[PDB]
Amino acid sequence: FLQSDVFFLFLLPPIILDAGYFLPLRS
Repeated sequence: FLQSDVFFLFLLPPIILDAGYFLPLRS
């Protein structure tokens, strides 16, 4: 597929890090 930004899933999955941004550092 190709629609979910693409650039995001490109470099790295913004699941955990992009989850809380700062929360992931203490999740």
